[PDB]
Amino acid sequence: KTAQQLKYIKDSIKTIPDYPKAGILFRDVTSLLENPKAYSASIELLSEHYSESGVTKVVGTEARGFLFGAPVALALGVGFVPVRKPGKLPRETISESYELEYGTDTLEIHTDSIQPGDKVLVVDDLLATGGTIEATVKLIRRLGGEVVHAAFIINLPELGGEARLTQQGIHCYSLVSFDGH
Amino acid sequence: VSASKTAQQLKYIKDSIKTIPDYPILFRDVTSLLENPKAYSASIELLSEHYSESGVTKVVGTEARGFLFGAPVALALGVGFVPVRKPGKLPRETISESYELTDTLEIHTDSIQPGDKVLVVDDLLATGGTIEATVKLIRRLGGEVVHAAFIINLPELGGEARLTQQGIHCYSLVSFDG
Ligand code: NA
Ligand code: NA
Repeated sequence: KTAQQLKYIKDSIKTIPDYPKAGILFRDVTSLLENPKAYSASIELLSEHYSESGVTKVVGTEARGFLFGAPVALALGVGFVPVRKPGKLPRETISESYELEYGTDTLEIHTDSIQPGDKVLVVDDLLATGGTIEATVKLIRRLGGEVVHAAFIINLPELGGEARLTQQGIHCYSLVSFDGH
Repeated sequence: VSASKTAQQLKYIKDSIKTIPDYPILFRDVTSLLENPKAYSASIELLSEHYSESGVTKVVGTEARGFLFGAPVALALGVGFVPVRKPGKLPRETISESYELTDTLEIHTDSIQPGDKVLVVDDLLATGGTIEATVKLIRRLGGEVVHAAFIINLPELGGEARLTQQGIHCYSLVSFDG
């Protein structure tokens, strides 16, 4: 059943060749979002895996992360805290930076939404280089949150996200894995 | 369901949404609802009970706060969730529509199909420009939308009337005065 749900999940994700630019494969989770079965099972499986873990908040990073972290928060019956692109959160924020191809950008979190003692699970769609999750984890930790787990629908191991998270004291968990080739 | 439990839940949902002066306008901040598990599950439970008889086959939410309410409702109804996004983020074939500030929204063309009864779900009806565009995207692909659903309605900004003279039933959990 679990093994079968995973294959059903993996086949609902479409692979787009030469996106964004040529010789690059893109895994489109939106084909999963429109398959009611695959989408519920993905949230069931992420929830169940963290039932025994004592999580008090889930953090998801804008925007595809919203689609997995928020339903996981709902299933665990805990609060959801969003990490956002700059200038969207209205209350007091802190900021972290992360690298893009051509520059740098920032993520923000509300300072009142995390505090000492919170046990935080990060949920996201995609572990690629891991730069956004690294920035997200530093946000959570600067506010005294404890983060040991990050959960992903898709893992791209050839980009070495996993070991970069391990270096930062995060154990990663993922549903499916895809090759870069 | 009891109409008086319902009224109690709606009040608790309204009391958990915080208010911010002169950001960005009176800013109504839905992030306080998001971090309150009881207010948040209750807002999803309410929206989705409202539409469980309606024969919905798809839920559409707009990036990014729309994702936070539209996807859980999709999940609660057992139907597909379809995101309407900012430019350049959707990977398959898209069509595009314009709304003012001006910018575009996009949706995958293979995700709406004629026959679809689509509920749009969003966090907040302000001026209603995103929703106008989102309905056009859907209608152009042969979907029926008659139904748009909101946590928060801000009528003084005029959203509700702008939706009417486009074909659309508005439903909001709560509203506030400007
Ligand atoms: Na804090
Ligand atoms: Na179509």
